[PDB]
Amino acid sequence: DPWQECMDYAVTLAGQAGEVVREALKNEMNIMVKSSPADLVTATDQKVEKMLITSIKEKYPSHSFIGEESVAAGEKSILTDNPTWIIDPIDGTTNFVHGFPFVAVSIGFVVNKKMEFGIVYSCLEDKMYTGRKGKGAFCNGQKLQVSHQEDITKSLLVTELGSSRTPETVRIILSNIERLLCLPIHGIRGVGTAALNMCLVAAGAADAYYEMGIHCWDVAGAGIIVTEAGGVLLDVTGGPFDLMSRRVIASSNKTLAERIAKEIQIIPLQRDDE
Amino acid sequence: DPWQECMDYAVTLAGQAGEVVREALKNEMNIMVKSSPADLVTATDQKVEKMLITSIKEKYPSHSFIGEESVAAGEKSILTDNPTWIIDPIDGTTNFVHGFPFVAVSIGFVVNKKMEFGIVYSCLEDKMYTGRKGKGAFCNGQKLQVSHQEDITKSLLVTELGSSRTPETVRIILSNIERLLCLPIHGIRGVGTAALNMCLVAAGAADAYYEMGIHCWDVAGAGIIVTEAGGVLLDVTGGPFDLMSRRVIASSNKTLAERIAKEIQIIPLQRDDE
Ligand SMILES: [Mg+2]
Ligand SMILES: [Mg+2]
Ligand SMILES: [Mg+2]
Ligand SMILES: [Mg+2]
Ligand SMILES: [Mg+2]
Ligand SMILES: [Mg+2]
Repeated sequence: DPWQECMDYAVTLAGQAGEVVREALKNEMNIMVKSSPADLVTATDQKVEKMLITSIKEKYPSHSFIGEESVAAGEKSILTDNPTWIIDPIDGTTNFVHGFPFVAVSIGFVVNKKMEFGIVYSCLEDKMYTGRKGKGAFCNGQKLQVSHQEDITKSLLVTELGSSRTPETVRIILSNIERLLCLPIHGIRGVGTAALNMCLVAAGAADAYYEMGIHCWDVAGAGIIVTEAGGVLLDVTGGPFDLMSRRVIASSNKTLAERIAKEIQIIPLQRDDE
Repeated sequence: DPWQECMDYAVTLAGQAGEVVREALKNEMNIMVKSSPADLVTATDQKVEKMLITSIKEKYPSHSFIGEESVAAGEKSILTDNPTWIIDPIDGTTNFVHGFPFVAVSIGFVVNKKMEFGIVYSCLEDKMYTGRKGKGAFCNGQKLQVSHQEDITKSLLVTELGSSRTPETVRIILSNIERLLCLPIHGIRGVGTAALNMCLVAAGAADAYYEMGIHCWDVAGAGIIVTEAGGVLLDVTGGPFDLMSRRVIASSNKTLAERIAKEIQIIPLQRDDE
């Protein structure tokens, strides 16, 4: 089972990356700015990504890579049918900078443009989330299952305010939150990382997650965990989920997903493939 | 040391209450609503409260009690100088109903209308947060310390959307978030409970917490944990913290607290002592 060997190797690697992250948390940081004042990167993000990609590439030199900080350093963000590793070295950089205890290493493996396996390591909780097509979803060995609430007025939803600080954009995000909150729903949550918000849905701790402004690396590892736990992915348009589209609804079921799509106003964004 | 004997006993009872909450997560729930369609209560909330008060009262029958569900049943919430136990049997009922893993038992002990000790047990995490005036703040025996960021534009703030579903109320809460978000700040977080949001600030995982709409039982146990970890409490008016006012800023430092107070709009609220 070649993909299982890939996965086993990558789980070990994610563990090693999380040790690096924990040690760095206790040292002084170099906090740099990317696309907005709220879009942060540290030297640890960059170091961990280099560690991960150079290791995996050395072992699997014919595979392809899409990494967040690699793309920031000029690599192209193209998804082909070739086995592709989609890496977020630190999902929740802002959390890392503050010691907010939801910081993930995320690794997605994609073949024929379909998610095959995903690894999301919650570094500060020591929780290893895994999933693989046809194999189940787990947290530290415990099988994961989504909840089953088809009534949005009894749902607990998850989302984030995003790194944008452009007033028009922030206004639509908050207007989407206002619309949903007043349907009414039970509440909105978030822990400040897309991967771990999705893992909370996978585990049955909330009913659905949505966000616009994410990238393929934020969601590729957690997407298969959600679906192997029994959930569904959709685009915010109602159509099929598209990994390169910057948009996601990750839901325990289709009824909830389709309803959320109906209430959300779409923001404009640069696709990861343009 | 009389109050230490009170505290040691109450930590044992908090542990017992947390085991009751964890066993209830398993079984069917009776979900009732209180002050709004999103203000939930279960039989477990009511059970735990009665367990706590009957037990503490037998040991300390001259002391006073203020409990969330007792007040909901018609009891008064009068704070006198008499040693007073202020109890939130389950802080985060919505989280409890959904399995969102931040659910707390909160006990505050107040003497001469001053916080003396506080106990906040994170049930699903097995994290016992404690604090006593002149003794320090701890999580499972490890001393807590707030972080030190005096620049709000580099801050991570914590808050919640509230249980109100009244449009005019939700509009101000979201406007306050918009104002803060665009200062700009690094982000807003929350885990869906006042007491655990405050314990995250105590532990240095976020820079400050604010909310309007809370009650004395939401904050009495965590308040002393925040101040013994080196933080400060303030009213949103900039004045001293008032436990019965339905308003709180719990901050690592005074500079951030005062800036938050300057930026947000107050919502009118029925006091706990009116
Ligand atoms: Mg980033
Ligand atoms: Mg990242
Ligand atoms: Mg990310
Ligand atoms: Mg309540
Ligand atoms: Mg409560
Ligand atoms: Mg409460």
